Amino acid sequence: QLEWDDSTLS
Amino acid sequence: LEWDDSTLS
Amino acid sequence: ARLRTLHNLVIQYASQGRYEVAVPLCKQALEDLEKTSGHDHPDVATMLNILALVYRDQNKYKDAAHLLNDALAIREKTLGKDHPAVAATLNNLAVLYGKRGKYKEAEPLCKRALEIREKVLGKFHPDVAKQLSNLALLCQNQGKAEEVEYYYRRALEIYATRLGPDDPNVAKTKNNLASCYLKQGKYQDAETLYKEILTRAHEKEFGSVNGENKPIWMHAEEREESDSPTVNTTLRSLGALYRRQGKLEAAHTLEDCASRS
Amino acid sequence: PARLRTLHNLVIQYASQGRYEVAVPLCKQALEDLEKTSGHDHPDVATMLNILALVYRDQNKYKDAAHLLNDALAIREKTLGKDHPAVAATLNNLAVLYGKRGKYKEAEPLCKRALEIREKVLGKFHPDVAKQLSNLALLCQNQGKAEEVEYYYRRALEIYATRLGPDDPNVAKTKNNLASCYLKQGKYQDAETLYKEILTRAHEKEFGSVNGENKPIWMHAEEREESVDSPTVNTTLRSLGALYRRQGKLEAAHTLEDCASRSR
Repeated sequence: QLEWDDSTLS
Repeated sequence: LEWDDSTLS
Repeated sequence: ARLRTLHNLVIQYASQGRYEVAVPLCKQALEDLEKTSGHDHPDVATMLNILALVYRDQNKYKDAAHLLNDALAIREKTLGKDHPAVAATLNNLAVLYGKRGKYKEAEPLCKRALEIREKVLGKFHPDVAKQLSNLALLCQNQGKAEEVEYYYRRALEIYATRLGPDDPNVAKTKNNLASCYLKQGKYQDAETLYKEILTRAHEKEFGSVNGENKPIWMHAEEREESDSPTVNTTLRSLGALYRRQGKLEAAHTLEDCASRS
Repeated sequence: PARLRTLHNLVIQYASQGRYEVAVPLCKQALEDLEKTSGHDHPDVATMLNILALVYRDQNKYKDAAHLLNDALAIREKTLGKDHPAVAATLNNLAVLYGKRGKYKEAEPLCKRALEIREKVLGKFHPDVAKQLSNLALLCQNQGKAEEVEYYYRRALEIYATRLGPDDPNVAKTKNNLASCYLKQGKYQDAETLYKEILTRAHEKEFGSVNGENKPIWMHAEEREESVDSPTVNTTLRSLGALYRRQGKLEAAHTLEDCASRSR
């Protein structure tokens, strides 16, 4: 599947 | 017996 | 700045019933405090006390007790011996010890605590009275009958005088002390005490006794010849004393008045 | 305000840790305290909402998570503004949820806009833009837009290997996907050449600039015809092994398959 972008918390 | 909460408050 | 809010949150959440939510907040806050100050600090003691109070509700009693022992060890070095915080802690960790059944172990803690309280505040201070009241129960379970009397008797000399006559604390003490007299065989003393209680109540209800305005007991003890819970207990308790005195009509009417409440 | 400021952090601090149950009430309360002072509109409300929906993703409450992030982006766009990195990140995120639900055509515009925001903020040849192109290439793979897949992965590689290291695993990942997209298209020799490249990048780091004696794994087999610890490179041995099965080079497919067998 597609990849998540966590910079919103990280 | 009665408690004495002033240790946290 | 750091502690200021977490300290509030653990409590906010523990109160809510969110025990599981509260304990880790406290737990991490502890490790964040120990990084900077280590074990030795008054807030660490405070936070620990908060933790152990969670452990009390959980009925993890020995853990709670141990935790407060550690907390007291920190509190004594930091705040110093003969401190009010130290006293409060000794009072607290004595209730846990008493509840555990370690009545003789709670007695020195309480005795020291009362001595700290007396030093900080004064011989005839209300908190000292509260402490004496606490100590009187630790001595009640032990079966030190006379000690119970002395401690509750001292409690009353610091309560009713400092307090309002119409106080519930005073009534609480006068109800306990009068039971301690019932045990001893000081029957008329307890009887007189219960009469005092009733008289304190009748007066707030209606102005002071006059020819027809007479109290409930006086009505019944005279009939013999021819709303408060603490005062309902009194109606019943004196009702038993009249059962002991053979004054049945008095016990009948007292019991009836208690039933009507 | 400290009250909120530290709490808000605690939320992140715990959701990341895996203590989701601990995080959710902190989040919930922070929300009610955030809205009292500043209201619905705030970057922190958005951040917090994103955290909440990230819990809802794991729980497989997908439509709720999606809706929540829509609301969060609606807040993020007004506060932070359109063409913001936060806005881009959110668009990337709420497109993965849309893709996972099967709304592949609905996720494509989100992703396309996000990539356009990323390019504006960073640059045409930035690695995050490449990560986004890679993300976008899968949204088009499921759609069956074969050519677009090629274009996007091809553009991705022009931002990866040049900016990044040649031996890099991201680069190998892309070269493995793109070479599959070529297998589908009928660009067989292109994919073959790609797989050879992949093998060579690993082979040289293990040994050194190849000589007659240092010869690679494929060159050995393709020559035998006449007379690897990595998973991404094992897949390659197998994948090129199939191309030799089509190429009629059986000995080659065998030696490749054997080498792959020896790695497991």
